[PDB]
Amino acid sequence: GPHSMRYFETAVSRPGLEEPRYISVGYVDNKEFVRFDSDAENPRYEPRAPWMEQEGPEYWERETQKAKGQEQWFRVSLRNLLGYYNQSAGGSHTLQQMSGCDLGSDWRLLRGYLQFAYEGRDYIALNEDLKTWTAADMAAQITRRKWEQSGAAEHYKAYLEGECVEWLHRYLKNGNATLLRTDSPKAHVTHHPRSKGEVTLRCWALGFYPADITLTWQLNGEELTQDMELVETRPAGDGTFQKWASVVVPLGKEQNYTCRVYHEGLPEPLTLRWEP
Amino acid sequence: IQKTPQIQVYSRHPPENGKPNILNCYVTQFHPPHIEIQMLKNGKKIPKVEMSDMSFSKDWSFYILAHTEFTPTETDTYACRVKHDSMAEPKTVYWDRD
Amino acid sequence: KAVYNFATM
Repeated sequence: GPHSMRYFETAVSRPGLEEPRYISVGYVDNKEFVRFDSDAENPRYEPRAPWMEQEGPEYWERETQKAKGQEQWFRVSLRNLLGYYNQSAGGSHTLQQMSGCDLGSDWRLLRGYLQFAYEGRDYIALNEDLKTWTAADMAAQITRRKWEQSGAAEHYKAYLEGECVEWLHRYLKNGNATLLRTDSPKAHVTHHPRSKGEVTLRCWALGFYPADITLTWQLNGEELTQDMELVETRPAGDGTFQKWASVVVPLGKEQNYTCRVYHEGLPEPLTLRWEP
Repeated sequence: IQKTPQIQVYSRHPPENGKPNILNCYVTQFHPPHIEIQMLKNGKKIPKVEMSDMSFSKDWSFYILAHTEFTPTETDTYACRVKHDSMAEPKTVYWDRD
Repeated sequence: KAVYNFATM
């Protein structure tokens, strides 16, 4: 029942050309759905999921102009930050932005987001109150003030409580059979011959969606964090994710070792052992 | 002031010798977003390599997924070599079918 | 719908 939308904007300046590259990416429930890239031949927001092809030309023209506006905004900002941190010319710099809204299962606005980062580092953010700002760097205070004295917060607050919510609704409707899915985990275990009298047990979780998942190895006592080795959750490239966690076990003494897979689109945690 | 890249090399489907599959090189947690990613077969650069578009995580770090068609054999080894301002030298990580 | 910025930095 919980939903969300996010636009992750980025602008990078290189010693390169006279101008920044600006990329905007939109997500609904964590999946890319639109995209703008100033590097394209014909810079425009393009649909990124089939369900979006519904929006007529008016929609894409509008968003496109918004994009060009943002690009200008990032260009002036990149310029100012440069002065704020007294960085000279001939460097690379990044300015990033995340903004959007989160709705609970009842489709009501749970929280708005609007934070900026410079050089990968937090620069200024709009507090959940949608009224006050947080900015740690001494350099960021200049921006804080400017924005405070100019009512920026009211402006973003409005967007977050209004459009961000209202459109996400419209989007969620136009994509019910596409993004209402959870691809359940199909888990298995592999045996791997190790140091004499010790074998490695690998618990695999494949083709699940969304990415969030957890794996544990209960020697079935109740607990094992005993140098259990795993990997970050990864893209399979097909829309699903993969993961695995393993543990060193006495060859033979290895059925009393169970793996648990908690994933959401799953009735109950999955429970498995080894199986020829 | 950079964050050095984390690499993972793995196939999309469970490998099996002789069977067509796809090899991924997932590069995450890096900054700045400029990065060179190469995939290798027995040391040589694999010609046609797909690269997803630049994206970043809620923690501001960038990620890219590189992939290519490949057919694992018993003998060929594959790897991924990333080059990034955060590392004096390129990091290579080998594919381990297991 | 995309947000549109107010005061620049």
